[PDB]
Amino acid sequence: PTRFKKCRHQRGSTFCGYGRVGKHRKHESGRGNAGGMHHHRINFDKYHPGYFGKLGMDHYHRKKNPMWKPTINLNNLSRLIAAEEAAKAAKGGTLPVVDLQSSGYAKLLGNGHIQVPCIVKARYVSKLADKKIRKAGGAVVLQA
Amino acid sequence: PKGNNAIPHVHQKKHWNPCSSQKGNVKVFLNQPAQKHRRRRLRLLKAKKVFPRPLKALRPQVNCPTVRHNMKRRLGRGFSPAELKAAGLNPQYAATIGIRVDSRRKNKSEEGMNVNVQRLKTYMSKLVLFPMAVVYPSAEAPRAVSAEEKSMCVYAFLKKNHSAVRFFG
RNA sequence: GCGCGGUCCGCGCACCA
RNA sequence: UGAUGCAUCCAAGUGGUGUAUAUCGCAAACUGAUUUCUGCCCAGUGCUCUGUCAACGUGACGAGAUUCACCGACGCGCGGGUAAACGGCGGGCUCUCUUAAGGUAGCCAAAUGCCUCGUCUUCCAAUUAGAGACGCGCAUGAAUGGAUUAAUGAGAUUCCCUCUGUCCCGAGUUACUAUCUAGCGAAACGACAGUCAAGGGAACGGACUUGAAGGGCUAAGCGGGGAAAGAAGACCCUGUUGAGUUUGACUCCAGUCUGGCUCUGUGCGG
RNA sequence: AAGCGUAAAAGCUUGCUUGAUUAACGAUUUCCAGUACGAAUCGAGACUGCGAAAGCAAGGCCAGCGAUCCUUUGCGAUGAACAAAUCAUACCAGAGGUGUCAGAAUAAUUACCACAGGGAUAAGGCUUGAUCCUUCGAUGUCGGCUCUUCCUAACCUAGCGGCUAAGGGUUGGAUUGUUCACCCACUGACAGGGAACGUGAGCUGGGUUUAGACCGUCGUGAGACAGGUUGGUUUUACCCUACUUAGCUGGAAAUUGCG
RNA sequence: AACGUGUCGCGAUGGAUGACUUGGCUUCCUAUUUCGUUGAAGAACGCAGUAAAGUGCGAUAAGUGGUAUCAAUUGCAGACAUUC
RNA sequence: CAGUGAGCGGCGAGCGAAGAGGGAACGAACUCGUUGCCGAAUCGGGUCUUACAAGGCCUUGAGUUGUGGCACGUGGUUGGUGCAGGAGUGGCGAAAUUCAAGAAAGCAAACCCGUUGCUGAAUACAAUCAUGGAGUAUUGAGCCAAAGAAGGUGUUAGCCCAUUGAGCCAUAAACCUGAGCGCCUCAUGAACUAAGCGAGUAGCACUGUUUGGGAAUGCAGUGUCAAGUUGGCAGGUAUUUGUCUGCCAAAGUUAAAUACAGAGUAGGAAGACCGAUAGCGAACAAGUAGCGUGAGCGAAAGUUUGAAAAGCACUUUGGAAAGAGAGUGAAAUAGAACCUGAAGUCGUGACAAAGACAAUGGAAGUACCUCCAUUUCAAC
RNA sequence: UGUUGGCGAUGGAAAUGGGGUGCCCCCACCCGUCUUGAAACACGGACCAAGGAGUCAAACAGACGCGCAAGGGAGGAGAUAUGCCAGUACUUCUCUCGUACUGAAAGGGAGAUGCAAUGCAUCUGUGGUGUGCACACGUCAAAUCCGUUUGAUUUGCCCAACACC
RNA sequence: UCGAACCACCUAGUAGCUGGUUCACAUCGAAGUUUCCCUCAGGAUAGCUGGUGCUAGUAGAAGUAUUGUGCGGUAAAGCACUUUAAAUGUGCAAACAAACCGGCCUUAGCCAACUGCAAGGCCGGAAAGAAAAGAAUUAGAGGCACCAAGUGGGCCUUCUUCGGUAAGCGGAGCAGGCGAUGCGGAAUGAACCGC
RNA sequence: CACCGGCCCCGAAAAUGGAUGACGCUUAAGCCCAAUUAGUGAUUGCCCAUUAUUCCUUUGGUAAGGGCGAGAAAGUGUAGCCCUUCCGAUGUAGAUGUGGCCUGGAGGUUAGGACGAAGCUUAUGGCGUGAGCCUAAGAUGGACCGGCCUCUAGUGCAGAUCUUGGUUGGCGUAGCAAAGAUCUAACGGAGAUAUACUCAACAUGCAACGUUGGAUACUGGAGCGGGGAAGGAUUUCGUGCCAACGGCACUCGUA
Ligand SMILES: [K+]
Ligand SMILES: [K+]
Ligand SMILES: [K+]
Ligand SMILES: [Mg+2]
Ligand SMILES: [Mg+2]
Ligand SMILES: [Mg+2]
Ligand SMILES: [Mg+2]
Ligand SMILES: [Mg+2]
Ligand SMILES: [Mg+2]
Ligand SMILES: [Mg+2]
Ligand SMILES: [Mg+2]
Ligand SMILES: [Mg+2]
Ligand SMILES: [Mg+2]
Ligand SMILES: [Mg+2]
Ligand SMILES: [Mg+2]
Ligand SMILES: [Mg+2]
Ligand SMILES: [Mg+2]
Ligand SMILES: [Mg+2]
Ligand SMILES: [Mg+2]
Ligand SMILES: [Mg+2]
Ligand SMILES: [Mg+2]
Ligand SMILES: [Mg+2]
Ligand SMILES: [Mg+2]
Ligand SMILES: [Mg+2]
Ligand SMILES: [Mg+2]
Ligand SMILES: [Mg+2]
Ligand SMILES: [Mg+2]
Ligand SMILES: [Mg+2]
Ligand SMILES: [Mg+2]
Ligand SMILES: [Mg+2]
Ligand SMILES: [Mg+2]
Ligand SMILES: [Mg+2]
Ligand SMILES: [Mg+2]
Ligand SMILES: [Mg+2]
Ligand SMILES: [Mg+2]
Ligand SMILES: [Mg+2]
Ligand SMILES: [Mg+2]
Ligand SMILES: [Mg+2]
Ligand SMILES: [Mg+2]
Ligand SMILES: [Mg+2]
Ligand SMILES: [Mg+2]
Ligand SMILES: [Mg+2]
Ligand code: NA
Ligand code: NA
Ligand code: NA
Ligand code: NA
Ligand code: NA
Ligand code: NA
Ligand code: NA
Ligand code: NA
Ligand code: NA
Ligand code: NA
Ligand code: NA
Ligand code: NA
Ligand code: NA
Ligand code: NA
Ligand code: NA
Repeated sequence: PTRFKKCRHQRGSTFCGYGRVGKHRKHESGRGNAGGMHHHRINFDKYHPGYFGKLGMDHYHRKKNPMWKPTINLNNLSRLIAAEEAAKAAKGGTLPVVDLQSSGYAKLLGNGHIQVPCIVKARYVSKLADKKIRKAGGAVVLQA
Repeated sequence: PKGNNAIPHVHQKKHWNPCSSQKGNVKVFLNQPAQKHRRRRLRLLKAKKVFPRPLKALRPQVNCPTVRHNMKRRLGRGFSPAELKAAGLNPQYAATIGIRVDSRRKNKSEEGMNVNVQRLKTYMSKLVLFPMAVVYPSAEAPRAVSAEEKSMCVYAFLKKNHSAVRFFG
């Protein structure tokens, strides 16, 4: 809305908040990111360390679909089980089955304490996750 | 006095804006509801004209290609000649009785071929000739942990299989 | 930096920190 | 420069100009009638004649991409010529060295001499002027032409005779204006205004401080002030602003020359 | 270079040596934004040197040096359908350099000249040439002619015994654009100064200062010369005030009160 | 005195404001939708009882024919309705 | 996907895509050359069938230096004759007050009482005398609505007019009626009758350009110039050597979904837009009048009097323009470009003073005026 | 907080405030600008009307308002109310930002306690210490209408947050 | 119209330079300085200022004294630069996350050893909570963040001064002013006197 | 006798007439000290600030208390819910706040108008610190429009050598001066011989125009003569007319 802007508060004041000594002029420092090495060096070096240079190897035709690999944690595993099966679950008997690749995940990581034993089907798994789930009472089955 | 802002990359340094000297390069969407209405009206008219034939022809079911979409299914372009032969149909006759045909597809495994043959047979059963969704595999039911599953870990198997290819040759 | 001649001196040639 | 030419236009072609020509011709430069002369220098830079390297080609290493070596034209380098080519003509009897040579015949305080109103003679009562002589000439000089010259010049300078209101030193007259009337009728300019002395002040006030004048309204003049009008100072400086021109500035492009391949065939020899 | 420091030494001689090495991204000082670079201080680990030993030493105390990208050397993953050998690339540590040294790859001339600005800056006041306060959307520049006024530190004239006195005077000619200077002649005498270095809508235009052209010296050149020479548009008052003359008419509570 | 100054009532010169709007600008949609040697687009000259411009038309020239409609057109003139 | 943990870039300023996924569209697919088998069965021209037939008859004209064909009961798309419907287009086609009152104005405190009560009889007015538009308004009753929709009409209209529903009439050819329906002619679908796949091409070298394309993404010029299914091309880092995967260049046609960034024809619908110095340059005889040798440049300007011309007959002064009367009209203070009619400037009448301190300005009083407001009047 | 006079008897009145013009005493440099400094001999400045200058889009951030929350939200498109209606009502799938980072890369990938030294066992739970709202338990002052307040402090747990591990 | 004609267009070319920039009250209120820049008529950066807050309101306070304890080589003094050495200055401390006095636990940290020293904790005690000797005072709430403007030409005076003959001249140190500000006085004056 | 201080004089010379601020002052109205009504006896001679003290009013707080015959709302901000109390108040560049003011349009709500809307005028007052709002009168106008809550934007002018249109002083002014020059009578024409009267007439209708006759001059054969090209395109001719144009005038005209 134009009625809330600062220019409506400034009608009658000649300079509009820019001063009589240093006026409001077109481009007093250059256009764009000009001068990042000469006269804007302090700004660049103190707020954006690492802007200039090269690092690492190249990869000419990157495709992200072969690189798809999302992750989920043991203490988060309960989002993928329905409430009734979670209540019915108990170590030593019949456990719920979780399909990570159908739920949208690829790798199982092992942070935290597992809140319910279950059988997990995953493409990948880590050492700690495998060990912890085996101790809890569930199991992990590799899929493709 | 530029403080702590991002470094901008707004990319607007060609003559896209129409002014007294420039024609511009812009595209607005102010005809969106009108065009949507027109499309719907055309579809209703076409269905009325081609009645009693269905408006959209029969299509197969295929798997999505990459490793990110491996687990999903959608509609394909047309049925392959192997599937048509296994259903006992001529391609040129199927094209007239309302089935889409695609002679480029390959049929590299038996499961997809079975699914499409079943689709064709259902359609042929339900079709009447005047004289002149996709299916996902079923979820697994709850079970119990076995002795081997309790005893051994799968991480070592995964890692050894990865190392075989990584350091093979 | 390079070919020559008699460490140097003469030629004729090359130049993205 | 003898036409297969020299100079040269055009994006191009069986294209164009000097050339409807043909060395008593055509093209490109310099000096500037006649008369008299035109001195010395080829070191520099030009212009001209007589080892090094590009493409290509050949051989060797290698599985191969490669790599190495040899060959390879002008040009450059070396050596001659050339000053009516650009230009130069000093320094310490000599001798030298600079870098090649050291200002010849002439001319001059000149439209070229700083010092300088040079020194001498002449011209006037008196001449920083003029003329004639003299030359250690800041810094004259030979087709970057030197010296001289009758006739000619809306060229630049000095003197003499004649003549005169240029002057001593101004006076009188005429026509048209200005001046007044009838008719007709603008512009420029325009913060507001408009009497002085001293003081202080962005250091030269109409307006402020303290004094001193000043009744209002008018006609013809005048050029002291209004730091009067005219035009975003053309001098000087600034800007990471221009343009014209030059070159032995950086980076390039036509034009000219040179080599290879291609156009490209047939026989006899070495 | 200079300062500080040092006597069985930090100086001199001498014997053995290479702590001038490596040092897990340890912390800190100086500059400072509490950023880097250069330099320096306190340390931990390895392998060592000298010494009987405690100890001392990771150069010569304190000035002597350098980013990204690129090239190159040493050390120890990739080339995406798969495999081998070359080749290229990557992570880490150095070297090749930016002296305008927190780091573009850079010659002149314009008098034929241009634009945006600047009294932030050159060509009346202060000090005594200096300075840079006003003026760059402009305050017309030397000399002469013409005309008025003022000063005194008195040239003549006038009084005194060197003093008083600014009242009235202070000339015309040759050469030169001159101011100044010099010379001839008259005179009682041929004094010195201020007024925006008085005075250009008062004049003149000889000088200086544009474009044309010649010379000397300078430059390879285009061109330059507080060197010489010749030729080169001088605009407007009819407004207000000042001044000079020329007319009409109110007014003493200086227009009113009868004050 | 006159000229000048100031305030109020009335009047001139001038053409703002408000109200109005057969115009512009912008956005959408539909289709038996795309000129010319069978002479186009453009350009010129003419045509009415009265007719300069504009509009329409072309020596059949402010229009001829056919359909539909139904009594005008109008500045002034002039002259089949069961539709001439 | 993606302003991208791709990539290009004095690796600076900056630039910059593709595969996959959800969708729109979709009856979407076909034709030559080559190989094999036929070999004029083909084309043009005359002529006859209603016929410049995809038909018959005839023709050396073209063509064997190869036109054409074939393969791994139905036809309205052969032609000639007839006659139907639908859509589209154009005409026709609907209700209800010119109702009553000439103060034609009010009050009775959410609703009801109220279909009822009570409020003046007016003449005011105008710096003695005369003078002073049109009812879509007000108030009360009453109707129509499958129509309240916006325009016209002398002021604000559902009822005064127009418009709109159902529903009728007419309609060369084209479009739809799976094939619209017949007849003649002609075609034709179902039952009997061995090798092969596009040469100055792809590639390679040099040079130039273009790309995000990086030991080279696409293209162009010259030099050079292949292979044969065993083969060739592509798999985003160059070379040589083995595998694997996808596809078969160097010939052709093809609807829909998409653009219309200063087009056009016929026909429509709109807007939190502008409101005559705005919006197109142009609301008007506007690309006009005018300017320039020319290429070109290019305005100003609402006729907005009034409801209706009723647009001032007649008297009279003047050469006339005009003035003074009279008249039309609700208004002439609406008199011809004539609605309203501002500021600035000027004339005139009355008044106030005083211009020897430029004016303007501030603070505080007073003299005179005041078409202004408020208060009081016999109790404060 | 009363008392005594004047004017005012319904007018062309009286009074009190506004407004207008003149006069007297006092005060008072011309506006806008740039500048250390303007009344300036520093620039712009005859009068009036109408017009006339921080806006639209796109990327990011901080503060404030609103919805949902380990999840939030599309977009494009479709379906039928729907055939006035460019609006409103409804929607599968997907996509995107986030819940996990790190390495040049091949790649790897985060709980506590006890006992031991890809180990074993339990799982109602802040990894520890210092400084730390409110609440709970005690104690002491001041004031008090005696009912309680206003303060201080001790101990327990300490929420948010900061410092050291 | 010529040291590169005219017409239309790219083009509203770019400008660190000049000019302009439209209503009122209220609460607050500057800087001409630092570092880097082909930087010097301009930027970025810190300081000065505004807005928004967070947190356990007197807390980890101070442009000022007192007491205790350190640093210094200027004025003056002296001499054939230097011992001697001020006045004005400047660092630290002055009882509640501190420190004190005796258990215990842990560590190799040091030492020939430890119950010695070092370091981190637990437990218990004392406490004019800081007396008396001139023996502080406060218009005395401590700490922590986020977002952003203008400014980056200064000038005058008191004392101290370097250059310059001097100067209404150039360059610095400390503080106060003007700029940004009137009012009352010095007859008048940016800066003097009072406020 | 020498020196050594207080006041005064000499040393001490400029350009428009002039400056203790001016007049003036000398038993000071000058200079250096010292008093406050004078040896009489307690305490302050008097004049002038935007300062100090105190009183009234406004406005804002890092605000502090109380309440919930006309009156009271559990409350940031108003015509403030009501009452009491204390402290501050200037400011360029700059920041922020405001139940702060104003303009064109949209969604709602409440209203006005032919018994007179918008617009316009003002010695029309009232209210507000202010931006502004409201009433009155029109001897103005003739058809539309106000308040409140939200939404929206081409939203506020004194100056830019600002843009377009109108006006204005200068001002009845500067000027309308080359090319020699006209006079007279009679006709024509509204262009006159134009009077309140007295009055013979002048002193009270001026100035200027066309045609014809006469007079006087000029051009002077390289002519203000008679024909043509380029350029122009009806300016040619007759009859009328005289608004505008022919920079004065017209009865006349290339109008
Ligand atoms: K030579
Ligand atoms: K002078
Ligand atoms: K030379
Ligand atoms: Mg690299
Ligand atoms: Mg900054
Ligand atoms: Mg800053
Ligand atoms: Mg244009
Ligand atoms: Mg002479
Ligand atoms: Mg010679
Ligand atoms: Mg001659
Ligand atoms: Mg200038
Ligand atoms: Mg020793
Ligand atoms: Mg060193
Ligand atoms: Mg050293
Ligand atoms: Mg000087
Ligand atoms: Mg001269
Ligand atoms: Mg040179
Ligand atoms: Mg009198
Ligand atoms: Mg009088
Ligand atoms: Mg064939
Ligand atoms: Mg080829
Ligand atoms: Mg490119
Ligand atoms: Mg092929
Ligand atoms: Mg217009
Ligand atoms: Mg009118
Ligand atoms: Mg994260
Ligand atoms: Mg010319
Ligand atoms: Mg303040
Ligand atoms: Mg001393
Ligand atoms: Mg300033
Ligand atoms: Mg204030
Ligand atoms: Mg301000
Ligand atoms: Mg608008
Ligand atoms: Mg008035
Ligand atoms: Mg605007
Ligand atoms: Mg005159
Ligand atoms: Mg005259
Ligand atoms: Mg004249
Ligand atoms: Mg004659
Ligand atoms: Mg003659
Ligand atoms: Mg005339
Ligand atoms: Mg005639
Ligand atoms: Na600035
Ligand atoms: Na001589
Ligand atoms: Na005069
Ligand atoms: Na470190
Ligand atoms: Na200056
Ligand atoms: Na590009
Ligand atoms: Na009736
Ligand atoms: Na300005
Ligand atoms: Na000023
Ligand atoms: Na400036
Ligand atoms: Na600044
Ligand atoms: Na500045
Ligand atoms: Na005095
Ligand atoms: Na205006
Ligand atoms: Na004459």
